Amino acid sequence: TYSQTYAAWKNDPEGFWMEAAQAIDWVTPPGAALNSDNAPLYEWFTDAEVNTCFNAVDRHVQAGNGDRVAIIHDSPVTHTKQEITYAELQERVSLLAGALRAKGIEKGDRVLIYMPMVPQALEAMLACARLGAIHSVVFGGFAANELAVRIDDATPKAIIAASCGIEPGRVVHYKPLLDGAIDLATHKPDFCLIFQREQEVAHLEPGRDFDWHEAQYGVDPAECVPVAGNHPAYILYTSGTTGQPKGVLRPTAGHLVALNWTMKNIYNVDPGDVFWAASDVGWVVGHSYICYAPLIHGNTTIVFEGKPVGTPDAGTFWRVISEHKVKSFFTAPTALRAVKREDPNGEFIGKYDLSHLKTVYLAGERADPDTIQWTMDKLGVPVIDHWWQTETGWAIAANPMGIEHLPVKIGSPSVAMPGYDVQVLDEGGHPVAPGTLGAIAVKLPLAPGTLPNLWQAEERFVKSYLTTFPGYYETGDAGYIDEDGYLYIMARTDDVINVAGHRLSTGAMEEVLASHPDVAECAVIGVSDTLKGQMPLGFLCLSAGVNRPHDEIAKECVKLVREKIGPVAAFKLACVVDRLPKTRSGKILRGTMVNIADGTPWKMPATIDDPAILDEITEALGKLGYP
Ligand SMILES: CC(C)(COP(=O)(O)OP(=O)(O)OC[C@H]1O[C@@H](n2cnc3c(N)ncnc32)[C@H](O)[C@@H]1OP(=O)(O)O)[C@@H](O)C(=O)NCCC(=O)NCCS
Ligand SMILES: Nc1ncnc2c1ncn2[C@@H]1O[C@H](COP(=O)(O)O)[C@@H](O)[C@H]1O
Repeated sequence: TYSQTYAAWKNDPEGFWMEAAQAIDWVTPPGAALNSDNAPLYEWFTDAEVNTCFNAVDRHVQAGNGDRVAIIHDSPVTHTKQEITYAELQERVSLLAGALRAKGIEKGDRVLIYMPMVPQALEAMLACARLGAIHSVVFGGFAANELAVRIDDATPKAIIAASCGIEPGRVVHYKPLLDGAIDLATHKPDFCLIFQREQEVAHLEPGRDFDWHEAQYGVDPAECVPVAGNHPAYILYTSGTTGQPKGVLRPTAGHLVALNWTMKNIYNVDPGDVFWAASDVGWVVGHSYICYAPLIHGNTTIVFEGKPVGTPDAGTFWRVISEHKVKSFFTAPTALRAVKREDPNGEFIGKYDLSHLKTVYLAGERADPDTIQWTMDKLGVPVIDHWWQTETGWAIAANPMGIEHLPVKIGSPSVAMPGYDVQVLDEGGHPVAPGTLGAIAVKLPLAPGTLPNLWQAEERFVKSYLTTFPGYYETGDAGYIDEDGYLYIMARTDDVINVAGHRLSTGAMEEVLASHPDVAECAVIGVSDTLKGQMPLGFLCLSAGVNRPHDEIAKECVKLVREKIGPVAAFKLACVVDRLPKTRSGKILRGTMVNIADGTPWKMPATIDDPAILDEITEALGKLGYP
């Protein structure tokens, strides 16, 4: 039972994690789990030696499963289906690693990856892991400036990219965006590796850019390089301002142990089953559950290049699941809301044999009751909300379907996973009564596989995560826990919003808006949206002496966010106001504007400069349709 599992962890955490560590093939096995020598900066399995690519690929070939399918590429936007076995994947990754080594990549070097959803993206991640290089994958929906920030922070020796990708009605110009990002960056890579795609080919800068295939001619395959248990597996940037980059570090050994454990115990698949997360390699869901966890565990994983609707229609999810015999499906609530908007009766579902589909999982944003119940009703399988974040790399709260299918409380991601002692704390740092809203914190040490630190930013790591609640990790989410231990995730406690499942910094957006020549100051809030959960909304205050029309400035701002942050920011609603409501210390009362926009309750702020400002704000919101 799950109570037995969780109590077994509480009563003997070392024994629990050392046993889970037995599933990993070590070069040097760890002698213990927790390393508390640098508390409160805890680390796990630091004395191990291991290689991630060996456990995700080679080992399965050596076990006789070389002909098992490792990766299925299903790209409706290029009408392409490709299957790659574990033996084929071993050949591709070891030769690609050899090419990276021949051009100077060494253990510890960073390699940025800027690619759409193609199997070559996983091969690049795994090749870096094979060399002990440290990859950093950047979502292809980010703009050249955002890619430049990353280049500067991570100082990669190389960047791997594809020529293009396909979005509905638009080709994404990866290589031109990379070119502009490299020009913007102060740090310059030694070389780039460019995977050409026929939909829009790329220009190579001579001496810098090399063709993916040609660079592999005549190279020897590289071996799996042994790295320390606490060697970084990758750097994954999450929501932030250009001044305060948050490069989440993933430690190699805890990552292997924890992700492997989740595949049966949470996602209820056995080795050889087919698993599909409809996410992107640019996100942690794509790191953990497109690339690493299924391959570590010996599953088939699906790399899907398309959309829940429009590539070609709302049946695509069911066609993919049916055709490839998916057993567990992992997606985001926004994607299913799009499907049921187009196909409310689930007519596409009856067209396909879904008899292999056993469980659906949701994460990345609030899983609303309508979406849960529709999906349960139309698929007749359990639908499992579960909560986690870039920092943890795997579930904090879940329904542990491979251990015990617990009763689902619709609206809740269920219960704390082993390794997470989850508590709701008040302003004063004290646990509150069940059902009381507060900040969700996790008692240190955070579970194996979670971040030990931020890339070259230890001070920012301590401040943002370990300081508000000493002895705890501050998740950044607020919510409550009921009397049975079921979690409910409410809002972020910081500037972050979740748009269509995507974690975005509103502060990043304000910094961009604040650089428009005519804007004196601004505020970006996240308003409620039925389809996408939240949407960003901007308020603009012009400088003195601005005559220009208001909507024309608003357009240049919408366009500046798209150019500086990227299309993924989904920033379409900007408006112009005389002034912003502030407290005595000058803080902008963003929380009050949100409640006004959402038509939710609020109390007039107690230290607001001029209350009449909120009437002006209310008029600006009504012009945009809110509420
Ligand atoms: C919202 C949804 C219906 C897609 O529709 P959408 O119009 O693309 O909505 P988004 O907010 O994602 O897209 C915003 C913009 O970024 C672009 N975008 C999305 N993904 C992109 C990508 N991989 N590369 C480049 N641009 C991308 C879109 O084209 C869009 O551009 P537009 O303004 O010119 O139309 C939904 O399927 C979705 O995005 N789910 C989450 C995706 C995911 O990977 N989630 C992981 C969480 S578990
Ligand atoms: N199951 C969930 N329910 C509600 N919010 C979630 C859930 N999963 C993830 N999130 C939100 O998304 C954040 C993680 O984003 P990311 O780091 O990009 O994966 C969390 O901190 C939450 O704010």
